[PDB]
Amino acid sequence: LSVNVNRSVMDQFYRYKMPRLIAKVEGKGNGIKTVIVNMVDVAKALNRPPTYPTKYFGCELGAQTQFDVKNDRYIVNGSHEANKLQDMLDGFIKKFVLCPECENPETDLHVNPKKQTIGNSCKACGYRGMLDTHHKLCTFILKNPPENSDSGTGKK
Repeated sequence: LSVNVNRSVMDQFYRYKMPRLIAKVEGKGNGIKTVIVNMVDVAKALNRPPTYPTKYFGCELGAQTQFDVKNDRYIVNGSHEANKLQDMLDGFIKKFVLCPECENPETDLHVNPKKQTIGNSCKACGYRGMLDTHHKLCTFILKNPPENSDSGTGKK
């Protein structure tokens, strides 16, 4: 490796982007807190800031959260690396992705606004059924009902 770090840049930047989660460790709070400077950028670029669900994640690291309004910077007690945040958040998705029939092949999930429920289909055995199992991340996502009708296939 005889070039620049390119840690903050490297993609060709032409049309496709990948908002990865970046975590930074600081020496403040009880002696070590995690500060996410990309949580608002990634959340704002795809939706709102997960300041509400920030408490659940803190419960896992034994730490809670911290918010700055005059600063717009939010920190979570405890120091963790970006790769670590994916492991815990990944366990949440594991609750439904690993279905008792398609816990391997990539499956899709379709939520119907008429029945107010999430469907789950796997392209490996036809599974295609319901997505929920129990009070799990399925409800958080179910809060975003899609939009469809009886005709007009095409618009995105």
